[PDB]
Amino acid sequence: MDGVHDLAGVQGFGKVPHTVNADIGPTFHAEWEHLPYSLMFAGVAELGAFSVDEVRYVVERMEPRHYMMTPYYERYVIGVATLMVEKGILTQDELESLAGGPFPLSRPSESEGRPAPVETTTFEVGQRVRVRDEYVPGHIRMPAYCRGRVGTISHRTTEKWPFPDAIGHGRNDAGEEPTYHVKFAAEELFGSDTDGGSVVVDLFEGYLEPA
Amino acid sequence: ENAAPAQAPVSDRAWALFRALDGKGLVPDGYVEGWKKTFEEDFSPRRGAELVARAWTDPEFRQLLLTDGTAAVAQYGYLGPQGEYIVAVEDTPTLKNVIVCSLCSCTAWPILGLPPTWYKSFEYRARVVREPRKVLSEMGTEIASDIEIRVYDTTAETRYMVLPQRPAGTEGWSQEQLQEIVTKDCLIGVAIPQVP
Ligand SMILES: [Fe+3]
Ligand SMILES: [Mg+2]
Repeated sequence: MDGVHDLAGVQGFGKVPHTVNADIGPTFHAEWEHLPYSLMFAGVAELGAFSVDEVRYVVERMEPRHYMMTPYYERYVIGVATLMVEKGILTQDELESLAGGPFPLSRPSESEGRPAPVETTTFEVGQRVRVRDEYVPGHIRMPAYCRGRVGTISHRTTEKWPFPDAIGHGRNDAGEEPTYHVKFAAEELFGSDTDGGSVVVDLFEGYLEPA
Repeated sequence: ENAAPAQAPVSDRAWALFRALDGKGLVPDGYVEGWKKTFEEDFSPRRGAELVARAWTDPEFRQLLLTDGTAAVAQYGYLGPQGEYIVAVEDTPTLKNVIVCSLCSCTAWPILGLPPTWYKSFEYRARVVREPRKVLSEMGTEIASDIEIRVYDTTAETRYMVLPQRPAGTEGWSQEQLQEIVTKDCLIGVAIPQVP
């Protein structure tokens, strides 16, 4: 999904609000802030109602201005509430009654997702690969800066996981794939307009093709 | 135009979500409290610091951590949520590694702790992939021109930690002494361990 959450490479932001080893304060800065992650795990592991991938996607589905002005932990409150309503566990009406006021949710999905690709290749360390030049309107774990770009395999995972573009939509056809650490030269991604060296992206097999 | 939607106070919304689920019996007793404790007390950059100090004084462990990080971490019992497949990436005199999650916040929680607010910021998520030298400089870390900076974007299930170089002036230190100078920011890769 080419949403505003795909921030790598966007220009115009200011300084990162941190200098090295500065105080970051406590783990939680408000008494509610452990609820989004804790209720995410309740949903995943206790209720079996959704996957972690479905939480990443429902946060991607926040209305774009809403995403941009919402603090991190609040995005996951909104997202987990949204999934509880979509999965039929809660209603928006009861959330708003309990909350004492409006509780707008993420927007409905505009894609049914897609299955794990049937045709893929097992790549070896050292091989040159290109990120498939594909556009996916639902969930995908490919930041747009690397779409179509060429890099080198530095690692093939020794484990496999369900394809995000499928399990992030709750589908039954996510299969399992390894991922690859793909090393790109900075110049490949951003031409002259970078001060970096290399960028390694951890890409599912189904996002890659031989260069 | 472009105005924010009307919303109840975020604490009221977050507790409403809790109460709606808990009142239907869907949240076990002490469940969210249990997680709060895990997040605050168990998941911790002091674990990653312990791993680095061991690697710095034990070549064989260093090799294990760099080739099978998961197995290395498991010897300490530090595998966990958002830290089940671990890769440690080694800094060298010509390479500085830095970790981000440009798409959200992905972090090796059990050995780095939950990410700090700055790592989840839009500034860091947008900028460090494209201009990591300037970002680190602004953050107080100068990386010379003939050192390659390598940014790992955490886009799948691999969960990373940086193995920084061991600074001179620590020869013969104990693992306790070494662990003390390995901070959270050293493990993310934005800082270099400092010797008094
Ligand atoms: Fe993330
Ligand atoms: Mg985009």
